[PDB]
Amino acid sequence: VTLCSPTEDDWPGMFLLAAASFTDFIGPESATAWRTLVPTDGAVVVRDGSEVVGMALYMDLRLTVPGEVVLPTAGLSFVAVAPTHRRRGLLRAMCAELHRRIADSGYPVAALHASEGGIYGRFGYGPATTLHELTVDRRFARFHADAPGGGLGGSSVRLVRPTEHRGEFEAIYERWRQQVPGGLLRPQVLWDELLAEAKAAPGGDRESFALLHPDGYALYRVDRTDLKLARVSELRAVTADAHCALWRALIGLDSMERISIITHPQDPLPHLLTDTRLARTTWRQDGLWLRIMNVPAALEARGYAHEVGEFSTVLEVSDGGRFALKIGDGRARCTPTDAAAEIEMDRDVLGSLYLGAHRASTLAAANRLRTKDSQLLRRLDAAFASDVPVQTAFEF
Amino acid sequence: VTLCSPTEDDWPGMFLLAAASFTDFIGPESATAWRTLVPTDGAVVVRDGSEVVGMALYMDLRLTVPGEVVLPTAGLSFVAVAPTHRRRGLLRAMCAELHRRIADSGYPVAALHASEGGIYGRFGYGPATTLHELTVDRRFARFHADAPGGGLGGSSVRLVRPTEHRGEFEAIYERWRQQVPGGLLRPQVLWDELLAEAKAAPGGDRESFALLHPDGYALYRVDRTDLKLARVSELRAVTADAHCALWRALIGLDSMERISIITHPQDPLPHLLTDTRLARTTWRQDGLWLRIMNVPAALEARGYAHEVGEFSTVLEVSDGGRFALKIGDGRARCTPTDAAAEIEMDRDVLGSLYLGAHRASTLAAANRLRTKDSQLLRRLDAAFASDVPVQTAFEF
Amino acid sequence: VTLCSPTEDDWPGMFLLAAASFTDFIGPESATAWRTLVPTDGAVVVRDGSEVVGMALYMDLRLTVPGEVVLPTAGLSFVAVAPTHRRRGLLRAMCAELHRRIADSGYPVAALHASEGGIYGRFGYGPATTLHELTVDRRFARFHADAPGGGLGGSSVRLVRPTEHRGEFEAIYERWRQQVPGGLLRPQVLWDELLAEAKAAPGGDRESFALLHPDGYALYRVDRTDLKLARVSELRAVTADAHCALWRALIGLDSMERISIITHPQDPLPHLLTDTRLARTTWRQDGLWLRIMNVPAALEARGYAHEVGEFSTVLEVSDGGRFALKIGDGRARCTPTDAAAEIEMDRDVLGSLYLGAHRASTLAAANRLRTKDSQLLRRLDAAFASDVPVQTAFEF
Amino acid sequence: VTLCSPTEDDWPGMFLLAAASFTDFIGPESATAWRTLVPTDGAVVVRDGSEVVGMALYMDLRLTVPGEVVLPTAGLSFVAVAPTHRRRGLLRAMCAELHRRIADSGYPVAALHASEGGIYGRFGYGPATTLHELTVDRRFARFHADAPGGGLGGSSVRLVRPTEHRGEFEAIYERWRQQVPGGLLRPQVLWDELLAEAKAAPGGDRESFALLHPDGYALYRVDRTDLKLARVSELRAVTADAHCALWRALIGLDSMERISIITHPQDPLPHLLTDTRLARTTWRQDGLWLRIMNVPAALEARGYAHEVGEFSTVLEVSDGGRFALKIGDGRARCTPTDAAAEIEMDRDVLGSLYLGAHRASTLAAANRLRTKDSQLLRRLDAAFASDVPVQTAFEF
Ligand SMILES: NCc1cccc(OCc2ccc(Cl)cc2)c1
Ligand SMILES: NCc1cccc(OCc2ccc(Cl)cc2)c1
Ligand SMILES: NCc1cccc(OCc2ccc(Cl)cc2)c1
Ligand SMILES: NCc1cccc(OCc2ccc(Cl)cc2)c1
Repeated sequence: VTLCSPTEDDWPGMFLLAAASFTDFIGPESATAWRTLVPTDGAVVVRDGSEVVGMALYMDLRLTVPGEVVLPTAGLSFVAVAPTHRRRGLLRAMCAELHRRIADSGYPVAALHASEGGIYGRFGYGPATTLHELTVDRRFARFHADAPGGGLGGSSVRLVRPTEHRGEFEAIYERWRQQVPGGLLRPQVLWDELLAEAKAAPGGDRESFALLHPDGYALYRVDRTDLKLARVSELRAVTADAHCALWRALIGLDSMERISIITHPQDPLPHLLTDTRLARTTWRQDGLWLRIMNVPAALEARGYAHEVGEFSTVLEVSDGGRFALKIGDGRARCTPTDAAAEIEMDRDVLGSLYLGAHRASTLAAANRLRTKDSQLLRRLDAAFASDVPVQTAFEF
Repeated sequence: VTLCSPTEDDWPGMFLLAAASFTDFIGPESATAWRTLVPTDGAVVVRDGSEVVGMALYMDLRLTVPGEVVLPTAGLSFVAVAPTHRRRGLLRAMCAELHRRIADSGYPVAALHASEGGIYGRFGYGPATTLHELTVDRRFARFHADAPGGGLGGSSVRLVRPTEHRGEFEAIYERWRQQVPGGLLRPQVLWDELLAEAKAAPGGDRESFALLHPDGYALYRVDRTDLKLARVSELRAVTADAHCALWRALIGLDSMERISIITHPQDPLPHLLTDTRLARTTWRQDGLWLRIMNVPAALEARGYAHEVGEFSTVLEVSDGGRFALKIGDGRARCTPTDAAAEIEMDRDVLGSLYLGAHRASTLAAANRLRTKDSQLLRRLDAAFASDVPVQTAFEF
Repeated sequence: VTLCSPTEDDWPGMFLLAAASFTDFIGPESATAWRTLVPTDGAVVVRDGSEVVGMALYMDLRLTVPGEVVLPTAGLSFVAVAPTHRRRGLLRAMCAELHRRIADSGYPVAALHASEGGIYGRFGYGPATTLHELTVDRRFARFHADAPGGGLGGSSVRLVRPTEHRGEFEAIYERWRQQVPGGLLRPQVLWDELLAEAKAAPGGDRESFALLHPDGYALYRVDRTDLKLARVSELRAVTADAHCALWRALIGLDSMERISIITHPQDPLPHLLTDTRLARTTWRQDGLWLRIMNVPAALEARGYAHEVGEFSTVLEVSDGGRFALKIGDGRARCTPTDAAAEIEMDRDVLGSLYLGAHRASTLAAANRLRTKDSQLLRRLDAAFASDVPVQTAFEF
Repeated sequence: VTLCSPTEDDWPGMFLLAAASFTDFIGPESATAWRTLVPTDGAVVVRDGSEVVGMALYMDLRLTVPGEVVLPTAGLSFVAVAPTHRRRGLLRAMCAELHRRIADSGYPVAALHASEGGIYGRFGYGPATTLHELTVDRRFARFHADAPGGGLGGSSVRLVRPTEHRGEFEAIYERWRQQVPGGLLRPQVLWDELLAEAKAAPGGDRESFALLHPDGYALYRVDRTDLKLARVSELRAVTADAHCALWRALIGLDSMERISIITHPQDPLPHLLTDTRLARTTWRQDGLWLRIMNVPAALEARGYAHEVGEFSTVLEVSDGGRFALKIGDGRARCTPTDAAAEIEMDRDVLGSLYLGAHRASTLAAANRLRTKDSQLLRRLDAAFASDVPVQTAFEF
């Protein structure tokens, strides 16, 4: 078993392992498009001699963190071990090599979407966003008197064919991803892929439509088997008015019984209706996972809540060093120290705090975060909270 | 149709309307026990002449709010309109009369559990706690290395018959309800009712067992139809160690496939496992609803986050007056003013903010809360947040 | 943690652990009746000091093995570890103590029914009978021209109330259990229990009826929820005519769509119909598990197939000694030797061969049985086969 | 209604009846390939005058029987009566004509797969193999310490694309079918068909993969609707090591919850796991059906168990003659006699005994086999048993 960067000849073998590992495998054509996001030396393979029994790679991404700061992010993807080669340490070896290359290349953070919840914790990835599925029984849904855009006169929303308004979707998404923690820059090849998936497939997905507002869009399709369910694949709204206008249009889909969307826990939709309970939480899961590669670069890069006064502490990450951490006026300074630790946690836990999806108090109650000072806990909770709620951009 | 306080002769008629209105109707014997919590003049009935076509009442409760402050609370319950008398304004008339008596009696807050999500908003009740069902597939569940009580030697938890340890359950619950926002004082008659429901019923619920720790208990029973599901009716833990010790015992129920509990969104259970995803969110609903009866008494009574600096604003409640609100050092002063409003909201919205379950920012994005100052929003969010996560005590 | 024989005072604590461990817990009254089958020193408990955190016991049973030989059998039952005390070696300690007492008392075999398939292998128990559920869609079922009892004139079968023909059921079962491998002697207290379970229970099982023939009976009841399914709890037939006559009567239950029974893989029922496929296998599971306590006493006690010629080999049981085994004229002699082993297997594997339910060839193909001689395999398969197919008597 | 051999002009009409009769109809292209296995005069049609209202044919196959003996076998297939022409005796007439041609041509046995269990018994076909579906919950599956290939170092199994290793699959299958009773020689055109079905179909089956060992292969695909189920279409292992190595690889499919396979009752898979119960029997059905065309040629052709001593009897087949049958040293002689019958049975029953899937004792208990001598029964059971368990090759 030898771990080396993959040659051009290995890609057919890598595509075979992919096809056998990923039931949602996007196909060799789509794989070749995402692969334009993989840098030179961004991929490893394990060869049994000979054939590919293991692979892993990272893509060059840009991730928005609290304070509207954009970090270079290594997005791990296409991770597979052959069913013939389990329990041989191949995933551990591939992750150690990519982490070395990611850290040497200067990335402050790595990120992934997890096939299972029990694998990536031990390599330092913490779940950092929360997927929340809402299903609305739109036959009962009535908008609250307070909800925006209840006035008479033309709708600001249009029903359109996605492929004919690419420019407008691109510009609205660019504005969205720069203002929301969890936002990811979407390159042209991923717009090519998204618009190609919006066509109907024989014996597959039905056609996608769009609802378009100057400051937001929704892409939706009727479910392939449940013909009374519309699934919203993506709703991106830059203003509260755009969000409300798009939901009025979706609740106007009078053919449907139910509208479902994978959104975030702080989605205001329920509060737009006279019955908040009509927006039912039907599913909840970890979304994006983060590994903080450089503790001080990551902690100094993001913005913090202005509402907490200046404080200083000492944070130890279990294998990531010990730092004097001073947070004031929305900014952190994070410098080496050998002074006694006031807070300890594993690296994964810092990833789970980093975008504001998990409270320090909640992690402390599980003993994943350790301090003897409950005032310091309250200050950490307040400082790491995100003013703009964390959202999940798109899977990779 | 006449609305009057019910006489002794009306209770059989009220029990008939109850039996026909509530499929979960607790029965005349249990009804007579809860009724010891109803004060003189705490009940109204509507008579068609003659017979009972409408009823409503409140109980004298004690509700813990952020800062460990206990408020006298009017708990509305036993609310029913006859199926013969819909759309005649009976619920509106009964709620106006009880609200008048509740306000004249000096209660700062009223509370209820809602049969439907669309009814109580218009009478000024806002959903103020969130029920979160977690289902654990305990066959995969392994505790994280960091989780407390992983050491060898005797368990601190005992499997017991609930009826033989009443005193210990009472003392642990009393400690729990005083330290948690949403806590309700549980009177002796409700302990009599709880321990009576823990016996098996022929063709009904199976026997309840308890897991007992010095600082917490869990009551559980096997589901009547799904024999591989244990339902935890109630887990009350005063320390993180008690919470972890009780979950180790519940995951030791090797006969079961699944353990379910109705808990709160900040339950640390997921963080205790190596796979956070095993603790699946299977259901989410409003729990306790609050109506703020006296805005200034309620706002001054609760404690606020110490992490936000002193600030002053003007809050208008749509039919509840306008107040100069100054929040500093964890305390509010809330005094009459005719100065221009900086924040407006309906009374229900204030109930939804009051225990920290809903962010002002989330309600503002739905236009349920209106201000032109985004800094004031951030300050309100931070100040109304609860250090101790809001929990739901018991339905009424 | 101390392991000791249980005192009279411990039984309430043992009944509490039982109630919490066994959803099918038969209740304190029934427990007290089965307990008349437990000998002095047949039970162990583990006390945390104080309270019962572990228990296990054996009953005195009589088990029929091939050749119509009846062995004294220790039937393990009522085995439970408290959910508070998992992963502390309590089951291993309780099984070692009972096995010591069972071996010192002179039992050649122990037996149990397994709550799960992965626990008892490591203590030397092998699955030794196979439960096979057949479901017949009786609306299509027609008897083959060859099937016995197709003649005109009175039926030999009567529909009766079980409690009014106890004597006849007892005598037919006594004849059945002595002629079938897997048969268990059923004592009077277990007839008291069986006839008590045949009454309807409010919100529970419906009434049981019997079909009675001079040489067989069936006990059946309509399923509590599926009102078109009759479940046969027990069919005991001493002759092929009794078996066919009883199935003609069961297929005469014209109210039902389906008849189900838990039987054995060699049940001739399918061959009685013109469409063998109507007798559908809906479920298959291990039934009785055996631990051979004394290899030579067990191997010499049972009869062997007369169709295989005399042969000699050397059998090693992994921690059970090495024996010269000579099988001829349906009889084995099994004597100590230090000569080289020709066959090796763990003790559990010998239990799985002992009643003829599993072929040596099948176990050899899994490498659970090891020999270099394929002729010896064929001879072992032929010699351990049972002329009378193995059946499962009743759970304990 | 006239029964005649079909002309070239009739095939479109035969393809129309096929399309309307067989929901699994393989299509005209595939039909044309299987048709290369039909001899001149191997097909009959019934014409209403005019159009095809009935058809039936046989293919030239080679069937392995106990003793590794290969018989020429007439494989009936493509049997259909028009829904317009039921209850007119068309199937009986078509089967009598083909049976005449099959017997005159010199075939000792005919075979088929039955659409229903109640049709072919009366034409002399007995079910002769048993399909057994095992479903493994691979998330719990752990291999027993005794299981082969538990050592460290390279796997002997490779994940491959089926179409790129045709030669290796062909050679492994050829070795398998010659050593296993029920094996069928697979001609080149059926390899062309098998490899064509391994490609993904739009709105149809997903892509098939292979696991390849020097001495075995498995072909599997993810189920089209249940994305956590892998279905093994075919596993052919010549050694126990190949069988164990392939199952280790299949249980390494970490994306799946369940692996299912249609195998035989003696599959050793359950015995490879620490929990035998994880390999659940989810379905059981007759597989291949046999009609013995020439009793003496069939009885003398197959090998018998060497473990039973020489014996002689007289067997009468109900319309198939009476024979002196002498079985000794694994060989039978079967000669005409008018001596009194000691064993009687219909022709279908002999087909059910012929490959060892059904015991004579089991058929005797249903009175499908009649003798007054229970010693002769035991000898027949032992002699007709197959050392190598009967498997089902492929449907036709
Ligand atoms: N989990 C489905 C999903 C969704 C989107 C992208 C995706 O693969 C990304 C990817 C594929 C191939 C390569 Cl070379 C690099 C990256 C998978
Ligand atoms: N929703 C079920 C439920 C649960 C607990 C109490 C309950 O009724 C409370 C109550 C009943 C009767 C009276 Cl006079 C006063 C109060 C209903
Ligand atoms: N698994 C259900 C079942 C069925 C029959 C008997 C049974 O317990 C047997 C038993 C119970 C109590 C005692 Cl002291 C001794 C033996 C359990
Ligand atoms: N039952 C499905 C199935 C599976 C495989 C073959 C098959 O038809 C075989 C066949 C088809 C056409 C002809 Cl001319 C001859 C033979 C049917």
